[PDB]
Amino acid sequence: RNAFYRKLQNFLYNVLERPRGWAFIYHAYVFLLVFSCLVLSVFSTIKEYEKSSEGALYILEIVTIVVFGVEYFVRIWAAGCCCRYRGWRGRLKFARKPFCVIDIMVLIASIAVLASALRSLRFLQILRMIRMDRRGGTWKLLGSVVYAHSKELVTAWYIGFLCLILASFLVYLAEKGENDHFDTYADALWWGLITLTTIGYGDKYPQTWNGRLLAATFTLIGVSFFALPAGILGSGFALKVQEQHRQKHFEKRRNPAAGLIQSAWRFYATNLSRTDLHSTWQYYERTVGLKVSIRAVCVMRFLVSKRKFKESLRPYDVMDVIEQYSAGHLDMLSRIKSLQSRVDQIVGR
Amino acid sequence: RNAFYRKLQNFLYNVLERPRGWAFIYHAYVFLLVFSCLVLSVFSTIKEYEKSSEGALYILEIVTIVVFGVEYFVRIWAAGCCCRYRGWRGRLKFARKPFCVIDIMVLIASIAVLASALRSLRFLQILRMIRMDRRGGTWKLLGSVVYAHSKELVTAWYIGFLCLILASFLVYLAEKGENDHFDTYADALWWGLITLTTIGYGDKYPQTWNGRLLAATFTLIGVSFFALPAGILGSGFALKVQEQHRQKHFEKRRNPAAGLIQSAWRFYATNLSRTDLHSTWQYYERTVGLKVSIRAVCVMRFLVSKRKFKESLRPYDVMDVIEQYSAGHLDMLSRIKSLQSRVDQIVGR
Amino acid sequence: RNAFYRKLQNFLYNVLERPRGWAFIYHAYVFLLVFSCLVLSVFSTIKEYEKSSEGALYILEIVTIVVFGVEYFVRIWAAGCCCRYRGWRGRLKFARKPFCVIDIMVLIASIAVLASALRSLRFLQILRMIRMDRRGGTWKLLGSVVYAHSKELVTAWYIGFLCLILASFLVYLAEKGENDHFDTYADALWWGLITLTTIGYGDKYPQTWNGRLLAATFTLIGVSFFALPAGILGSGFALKVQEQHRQKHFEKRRNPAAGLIQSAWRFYATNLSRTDLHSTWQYYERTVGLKVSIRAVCVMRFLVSKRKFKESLRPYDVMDVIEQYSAGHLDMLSRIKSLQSRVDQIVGR
Amino acid sequence: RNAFYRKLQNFLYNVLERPRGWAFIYHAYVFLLVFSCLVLSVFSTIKEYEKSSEGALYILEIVTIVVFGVEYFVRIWAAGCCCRYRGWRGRLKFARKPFCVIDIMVLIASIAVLASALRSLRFLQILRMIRMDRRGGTWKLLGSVVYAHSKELVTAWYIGFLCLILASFLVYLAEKGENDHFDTYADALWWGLITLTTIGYGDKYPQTWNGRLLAATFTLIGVSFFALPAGILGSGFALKVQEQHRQKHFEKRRNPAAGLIQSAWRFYATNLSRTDLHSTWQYYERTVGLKVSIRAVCVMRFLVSKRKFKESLRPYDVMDVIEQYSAGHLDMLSRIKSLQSRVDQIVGR
Amino acid sequence: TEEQIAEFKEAFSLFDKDGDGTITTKELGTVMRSLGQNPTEAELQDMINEVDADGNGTIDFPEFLTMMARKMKDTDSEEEIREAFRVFDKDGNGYISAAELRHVMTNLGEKLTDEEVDEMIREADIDGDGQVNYEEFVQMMTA
Amino acid sequence: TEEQIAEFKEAFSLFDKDGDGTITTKELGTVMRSLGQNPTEAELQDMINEVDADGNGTIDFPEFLTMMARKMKDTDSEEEIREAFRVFDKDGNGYISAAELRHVMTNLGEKLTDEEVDEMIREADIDGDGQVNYEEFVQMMTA
Amino acid sequence: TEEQIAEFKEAFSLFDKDGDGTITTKELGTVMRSLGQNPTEAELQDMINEVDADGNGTIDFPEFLTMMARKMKDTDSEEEIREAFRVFDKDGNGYISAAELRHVMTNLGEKLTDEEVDEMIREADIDGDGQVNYEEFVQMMTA
Amino acid sequence: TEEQIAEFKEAFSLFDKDGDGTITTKELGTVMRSLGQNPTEAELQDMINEVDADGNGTIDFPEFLTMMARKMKDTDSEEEIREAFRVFDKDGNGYISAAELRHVMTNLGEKLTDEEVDEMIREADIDGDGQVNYEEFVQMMTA
Ligand SMILES: O=C(Nc1ccc(Cl)nc1)c1ccc(F)cc1
Ligand SMILES: O=C(Nc1ccc(Cl)nc1)c1ccc(F)cc1
Ligand SMILES: O=C(Nc1ccc(Cl)nc1)c1ccc(F)cc1
Ligand SMILES: O=C(Nc1ccc(Cl)nc1)c1ccc(F)cc1
Repeated sequence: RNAFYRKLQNFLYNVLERPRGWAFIYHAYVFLLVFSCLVLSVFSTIKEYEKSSEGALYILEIVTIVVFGVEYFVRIWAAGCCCRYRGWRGRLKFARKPFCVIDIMVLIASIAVLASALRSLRFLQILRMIRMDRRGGTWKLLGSVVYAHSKELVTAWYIGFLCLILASFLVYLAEKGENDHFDTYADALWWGLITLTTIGYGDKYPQTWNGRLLAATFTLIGVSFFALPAGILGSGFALKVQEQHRQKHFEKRRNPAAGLIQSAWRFYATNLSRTDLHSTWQYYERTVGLKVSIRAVCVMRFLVSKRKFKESLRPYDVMDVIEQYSAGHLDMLSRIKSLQSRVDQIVGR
Repeated sequence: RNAFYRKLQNFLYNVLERPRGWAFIYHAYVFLLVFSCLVLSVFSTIKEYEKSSEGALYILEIVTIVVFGVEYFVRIWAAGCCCRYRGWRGRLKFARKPFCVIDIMVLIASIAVLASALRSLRFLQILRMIRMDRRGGTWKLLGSVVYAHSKELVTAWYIGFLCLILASFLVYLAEKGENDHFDTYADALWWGLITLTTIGYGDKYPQTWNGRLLAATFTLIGVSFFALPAGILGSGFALKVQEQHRQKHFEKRRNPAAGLIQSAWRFYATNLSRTDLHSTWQYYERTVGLKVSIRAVCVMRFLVSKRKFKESLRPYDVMDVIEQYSAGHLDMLSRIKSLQSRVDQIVGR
Repeated sequence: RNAFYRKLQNFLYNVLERPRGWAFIYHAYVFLLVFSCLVLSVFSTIKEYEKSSEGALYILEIVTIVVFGVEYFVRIWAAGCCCRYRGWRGRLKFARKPFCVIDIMVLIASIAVLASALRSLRFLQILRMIRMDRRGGTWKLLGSVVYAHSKELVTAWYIGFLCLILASFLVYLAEKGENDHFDTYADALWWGLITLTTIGYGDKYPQTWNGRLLAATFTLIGVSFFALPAGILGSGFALKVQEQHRQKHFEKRRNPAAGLIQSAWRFYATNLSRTDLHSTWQYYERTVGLKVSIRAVCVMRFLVSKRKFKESLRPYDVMDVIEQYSAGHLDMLSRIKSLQSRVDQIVGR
Repeated sequence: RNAFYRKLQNFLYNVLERPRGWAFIYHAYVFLLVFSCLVLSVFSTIKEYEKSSEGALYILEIVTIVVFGVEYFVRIWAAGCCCRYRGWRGRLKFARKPFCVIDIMVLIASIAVLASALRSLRFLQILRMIRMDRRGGTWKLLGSVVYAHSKELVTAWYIGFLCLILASFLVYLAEKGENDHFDTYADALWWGLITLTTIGYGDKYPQTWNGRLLAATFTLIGVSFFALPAGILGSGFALKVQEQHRQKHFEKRRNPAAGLIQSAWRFYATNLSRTDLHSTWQYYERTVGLKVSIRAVCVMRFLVSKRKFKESLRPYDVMDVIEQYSAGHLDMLSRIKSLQSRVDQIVGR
Repeated sequence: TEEQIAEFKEAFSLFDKDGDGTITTKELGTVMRSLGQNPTEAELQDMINEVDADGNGTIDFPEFLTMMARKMKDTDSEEEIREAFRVFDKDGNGYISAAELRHVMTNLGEKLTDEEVDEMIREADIDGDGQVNYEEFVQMMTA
Repeated sequence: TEEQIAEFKEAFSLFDKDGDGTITTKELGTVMRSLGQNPTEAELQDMINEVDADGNGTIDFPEFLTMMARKMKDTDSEEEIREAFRVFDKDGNGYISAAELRHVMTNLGEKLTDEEVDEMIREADIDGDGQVNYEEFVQMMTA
Repeated sequence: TEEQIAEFKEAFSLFDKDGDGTITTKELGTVMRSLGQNPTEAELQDMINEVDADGNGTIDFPEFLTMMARKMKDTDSEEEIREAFRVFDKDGNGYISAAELRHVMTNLGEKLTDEEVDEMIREADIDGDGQVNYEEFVQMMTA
Repeated sequence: TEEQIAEFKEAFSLFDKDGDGTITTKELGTVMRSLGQNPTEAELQDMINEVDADGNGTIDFPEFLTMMARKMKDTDSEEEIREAFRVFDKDGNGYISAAELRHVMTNLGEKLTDEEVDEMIREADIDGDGQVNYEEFVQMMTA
């Protein structure tokens, strides 16, 4: 009942939170609804389908905000499913989550439209679209790889950009007088830009034999340069996914995890909050201010277990490779030196 | 004769099945015929070459379905070349193969055309084209790499897609009034979409100084974003092919294969189906319910050989690397500890 | 004189042959001349610069064929700089080199023009352009990587190609009646093809709301698919260059090279062609049919040296890694087993 | 005061020199100013915004050159912050830095404009833009990767380029008469070039069934070929960044650095320039021409420390891998041979 | 059948050294040593895991009968067996010299004798050419 | 409190073998050996680094009191503790068999006894099914 | 020739210790030991594989005569020999100091003496400058 | 100068144990052993290579004088020295605690004593704060 009531609250909490495969599909369907509403608004923009528009979009939008507040209340009431939020105050601080905060704000504004407006409407639909990723891990992942590749990325853009300018300048001289297309330097700016970007509107382009001559050269340069950053970031992702799978291959931290938790429960038992617990109390008294001795001994040991666990939490593929590599070699060294010492101790006999 | 008859049936079976280099070329030529028929239908669409069309396409199509049923009967009659299908019932269950099933169905429909129709005809030619890959390993390979790269792929599309929307919105405001091109928001949707996709029809494009200004910025972003997934999947393929070649470098499973087969034949000899076989029977009686002793001993041993083989079937490059890596180091450890123990046993002498 | 005459012939031979940095630049300048002649012919195509054309192109072409035959005679006369070709017959067989053969043939045809023609002229300039790479190692390198990536390459093209067909079919139904652009199915074939290829002529394109709707979907698919093989082959090259540099890091074959040459010169000394040579003869007589004993012993030993060298010629990065990896581990095993055996021999004392 | 005066000079020197994160942002803002000035000149090109132009650009340009000379004087006066430049002569040789040289030259020319001109103005703004990267490490990085990939790069361009020519030739024959677009061979040159470059102006294109037929084939080839070098250089960058991070993982040179500096200070103490220093003098006299003995001993030792440090400065990932790999194996070999020798020495007892 | 179950029960008690209704690893060690072989604790434990389905660590008679009543055709070993033969089929054709099959089978790991491998050649090398048509044999057996 | 500080001072002198106002690694070695455990110099040094904030190499009473006055909720060990349990939660659900939790906890590294792990199951496996709702437990403790 | 075949037969019996028409690895071990060298079983087996074409494990007289009747020009060792010299030609020019060629040749693996390497310099370093024109020598010999 | 050359000649004979106009590695071993240090053959050989320019294997007086007449400013060790200090400058600022500089310098490899490293701090840590302005010092010395 009440106990099972709470357990359902917590389970459903992480249901609304990261689901494994099932509720992930559920939120997917949520996205389906919202995205469709977007597209319908898209057709709403045209007057030739207006009368066939308002009913679906209007009622569906209503439904959307309904399920919005639904999941919202589930979130908020399931905020005590963690440790911090509880009763009314802690979960209130949970509401202090700026994600939750602005979510509720936009929520009520969506309510406000219940009674230029359509333009804001479109913008609203955008914003709700941003709502898609809660944790926004996408952005973190991208910025990760980007800042990882900051230097070469910038050198790519900068260099080819210079190629843009020089190209446009020479072409400007070559065809400014001959062709109306290219009359101001800003003209060739626009043209060369879309040129090296492989877009090719075609509204303007050289017709001077001299222009086309120099162009093709600069084409073979610029197009490659601008396509650089695409392929760079692409292969970067592919690698980093491989290596992430590799560390998924190698964790090894079970040992520090065990000792961590062991010293932890040692503290919890030594923790005077529960002296009726005696298994670890009896253990400490039988493994020999005796109370603070057992407690403080566990505190110091469990603290070193904390650091040893955390440090052990990130053993990496070539990291572990070289550490045990040097280790095994140096180990063999100590082993063989012990072998020499042992035999030579026998030599004096 | 009949024996050689059957052996030819089985050989030709895997002939129709995966060929190494030779029949692969044969089925290639098959594909040549079918593809050509497609293209001829392509020219069939135009009336300016109709009279020069029907003869070749008509008769060739006939020939095609001929060889279709030919290879089909070879497949079906060579279905007993495996173990399951035999006589009439097992090979019947072979016909229960949905590939074979729908193949025969479309086969007879192709017969049906022997007596809007051309539209279905084209569709038929498509479907027969799908027939190209029997096992469809292509699709499995792709979906493999894709799901391997699910997260970063989705973040790519999602992010740049947002860039699309924001770009289109701002441009809509910038040039909706000034340029007829951009009149409805859906207009700029279409335009910005084909813009960031590097297609560049050019039928619409900005002419507001303000539009072009903001555009070029968004260009430098969007084009890169959309080209991302191409390069990502590309490098993914290149890597995975390298690593597949690497495991092609490292199998090592000959030992478990041998012991597997050894315990297997131990069972087969112990298998009372053939007691006239005595080499392994004499072996078991000479290597010492004695019958069930030899049999059950082989069953338990050969079963562990099954699992040891299967487990050994997938030793991987860095997998074997780190396992023997830790192994060799820990081994050295046991070796040196034995060295210390041995010398120190000598120390007390 | 004559000796230095021959040495210059041989040196200049490999001068014309693979040069390190210097003559490579020389042949580069050669390419500069030929390429320029091409471009001048390019301008020759137009009548508006004809009179300003014939002199340069005509005389320069003459000069070109001059240096052509020049390098050719240097090649042929320096054909004895190798071992096979010599005097007149062996170098004649050198002329049997089909590269040299067709080179001389086209050479004389170029002479033939000394007295539709211009069209063949252009074609000639193409062919001489093909002459650029003598060994054609480019083609071998490419085909290498391609066949290395045969499967995934083909699956890429095939799959996206199917996407092409399906896309074109649906669009054909969507806009065939509404838009003149798309009247025959072959029309949409052409359009969708250039569409997914990111070319975007723009002469035809959808205008049906329904068409554009379905298109954008198929766009997001097709464009990626067709860009696949580019990025694939690109990263393939980058990898293979890295690994080639890696094996450039690891050769190790100096030991088999030495022993190879050693047994070789052992044979050469034992080789009765030169019995006045006695250092290795005295060596064999002092290291003890005694003649055939020393000779045949060297033949057998030097032959095993041949195979051991050749086999040792290709030790690879992870190849050597795992071989010495297993080796060191198994070695340690033999070492520790010897350690146990040695101590336990002492145990019985 | 004066001491703190000098220390500020030196610190600010490397402030103007490579800053870590903070002044890097400062120079960024500098770039912001200069780039903006560029764009404003861009709008300056058009007469429709002229009157709204001169004030900002004029005064801002003035400000720019102001801060230019500001940072310049900071550079020059902080030139003694290194070792070489000092007083007036050494820092003068610092002015001999061609970067500084031409910087000052263009500096005064910018002053010259204080009193066709605008065209040179634009060019000036370009040049100042080149000023962005002082060390120009960008160019070195690029050329590095390029020359690393010289062969495959050239084979890519060359091959596809040939594809260009052959394609254009055949198309020329196919549509030269039928289509005005393609009248001269140079026409198809231009067209095919922009075709395989995925630009697709669309001003010209085939309309012969025969042309389009052959085209699509050549399309599927050429487009891939030209996109090659983009993806190649991209993945090249991604790799090289990974490996650079790897060597960032592995330096190990602390040991040679210490011994290097140790022998260095040994020399400095032995260096008779400071005999009042006695810690290392007392060390040398207590660790036993005795003066030149201690000095020359340190010179020889410290010199070997120089080379050992420098050689140790570049231990590489697979380099260290294989060296200690062979090392550990051969070490184990020496260790086990010593084990056999030791036990067998005991065997004769 | 009742005959098979009762006979497997008698053999089980033979293997069931401690008589706890299951076969413990130490029973397995001593029994294999009685047959001459020295099975490690890991090997006997793997044998239990192969036979033990409930996961008790000791092979009860139910697991033993389930293992015993299975046949090679009751093993689904066709792909597995042909995989092995293809590993030992270097050329991929579907044949390997029975000499080499003896050389590895009777001389790899838990190797067998010449007589057992000779009967293997007889039952495997269907045409008796030394080149065992290993997929035909694996089909005739594994089916 | 004054009681806690004075009692920690008495225990500190117990640990402060040399009485220099700090606990030296050799004090730690001998004290742990008195309790039966043999702490290496690296372990005792790590203990100092855990407790020692000033970085002297010997644990003064201030660092000891700062360590002692902290609670599991005063540890920020929630993400850490649930990370550990998830590593030992192979399926990721939020439960692992208390048997296996005993098998690794009481049998990994600085392992504990059956009685301590049994009380761990009692306080951890909230519903007492063997499957410890480890995040509920880590929340109830680490908070 | 008949002289060469009969003389190779006499030397073969010298090498053919057991006289089975082939040379066994143990013949090879004892013969090399008689010459002073200690050839391992792998080395003698490799010698057989070099000489043995039928693949019997023992070098019959046919294989010995086929090996013996071949010359360096009958070896196709030109690319191989120049590859080796280029490996030992660090600069790639086509010359290496005959001193270093002695230092590695006479001091690598199955090394030779100073006199043999000196005659190598005489026959190899055609101009006698120490820098052996190794491709000229490999052409004069391997051809 | 003539004084420096004659004094280097006297010290050279001191080092030139065999008196062949060059210093052999065995001279180096015995001389270093006389000073107390045990230089390996590789170390003395590296010393020769550092000093030996002609590449004879023994340090003649010319190479010794060329090495000796060079100064730290005559070493081009500025980038090298600041590279080292930056490796031992973890934060990159241009300062490291002279304590740690003692801890590694006097306690790494061919380590020095506390007095030598203290004078190093005095000459290096220009402001004498423990944080040696290592680039200022390397400039004042290496220049
Ligand atoms: O979900 C909503 N906003 C939002 C935005 C961004 C993120 Cl990241 N999360 C949530 C929302 C709910 C109800 C409503 F009426 C209006 C908006
Ligand atoms: O091959 C045929 N269909 C098919 C389709 C897909 C796949 Cl994967 N395999 C086979 C076929 C044969 C004869 C006929 F008359 C019509 C069609
Ligand atoms: O070089 C020539 N042909 C050629 C073609 C291809 C290759 Cl791969 N090598 C050589 C050539 C020389 C003289 C001349 F008059 C005409 C042609
Ligand atoms: O910075 C300037 N030129 C420059 C160019 C390139 C590089 Cl790499 N560095 C500097 C500059 C300063 C003052 C001025 F009035 C005009 C120009």
